[PDB]
Amino acid sequence: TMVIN
Amino acid sequence: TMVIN
Amino acid sequence: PKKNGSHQYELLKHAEATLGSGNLRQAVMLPEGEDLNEWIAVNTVDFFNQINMLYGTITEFCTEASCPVMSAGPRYEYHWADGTNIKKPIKCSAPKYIDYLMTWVQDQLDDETLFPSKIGVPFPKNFMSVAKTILKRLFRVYAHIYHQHFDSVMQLQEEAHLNTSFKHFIFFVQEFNLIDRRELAPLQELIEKL
Amino acid sequence: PKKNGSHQYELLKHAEATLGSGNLRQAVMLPEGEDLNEWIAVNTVDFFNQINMLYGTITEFCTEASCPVMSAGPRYEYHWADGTNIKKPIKCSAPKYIDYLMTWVQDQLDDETLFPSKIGVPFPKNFMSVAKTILKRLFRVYAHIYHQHFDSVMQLQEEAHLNTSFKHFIFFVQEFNLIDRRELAPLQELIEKL
Ligand SMILES: [Zn+2]
Ligand SMILES: [Zn+2]
Repeated sequence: TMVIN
Repeated sequence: TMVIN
Repeated sequence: PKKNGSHQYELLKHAEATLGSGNLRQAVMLPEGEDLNEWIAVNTVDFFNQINMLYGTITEFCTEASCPVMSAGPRYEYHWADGTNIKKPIKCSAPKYIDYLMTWVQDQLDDETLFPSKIGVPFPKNFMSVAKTILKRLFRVYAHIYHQHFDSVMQLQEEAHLNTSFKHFIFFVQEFNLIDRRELAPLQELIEKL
Repeated sequence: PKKNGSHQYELLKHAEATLGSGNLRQAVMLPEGEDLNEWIAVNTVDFFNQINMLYGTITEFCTEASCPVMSAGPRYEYHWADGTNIKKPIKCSAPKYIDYLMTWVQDQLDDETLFPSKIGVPFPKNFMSVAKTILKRLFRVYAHIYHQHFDSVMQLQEEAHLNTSFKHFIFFVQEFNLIDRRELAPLQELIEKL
């Protein structure tokens, strides 16, 4: 649900 | 409507 | 328990949110490019709701017994008259007077020639007069609660609720010239400290 | 255009008025003797309404074109999943995601086993979990507006509206421990200044 680079 | 003493 | 509204609903939420800065003289001012009548109408409704709930908290302490008259202090006494149903002011109890008063404000709020719900319909040319009469009469509900019932207001903890809503009320009517000094005389001492 | 309500309606007006002191860490605290679930439920609804209207002001600038993803900054990207209809998170546009998100929050608000309208019915034992999920997901709408659309927020003058509502939002979730630091990371710089 929450993706980070 | 508005009375004062 | 209520939820999604436009366009005067954003205005209401706009005004409610912007108070959170604590500077009420700025958040009370007309937003750029907003209709003056609609900005006063939106806040007049919210004031009516607020003072309706504030008086509702102390409603068990305000009776035909302890309040045979409408009073802000011993110096000021209010007798009820509106347009037609009651022309000559009539002496009644503070609970009954506020019932006359709040039922009357509701009637204007539900009049679409006065407060039109369609977003494109102009407020009437006399709207400013009608709104001044509403707010000057709702102020008296603050005045009666402060003078008579403030001890009940502190038994419940509503005192912050009432003072913040009253501070917002005074700064709003002052900004837009909505009430005469002669009407605010009962709370004038408190008004000068705010 | 709305008017008289009880008892969670006084609570909502209570919270809205008490912000006018400008000290939001005090007005956010649970009033003495008030149900914790009801105080969070009342503010969660108001937050939903506020952010619904804030996003509604900029809704013409947030499109499938300029926002092919849900983004708070380039570092953070949100893919939508709830319980069942969507289990595995799905990549979609920021307008479509917020539509999924706000329609989902509404569904919980309209669930009386979650947010009961009868004043005597206890909130469910898991209510705290359900409310944390709502607020953590509504925060992301602040985050997307701040990172992407803040220029539109200042073309309209909503910036005070949004910052006051966001300050109230952060101080509320912080008081009651409603959101993890890992979720507030996108606005962490702004959060530290508030
Ligand atoms: Zn009384
Ligand atoms: Zn966008």
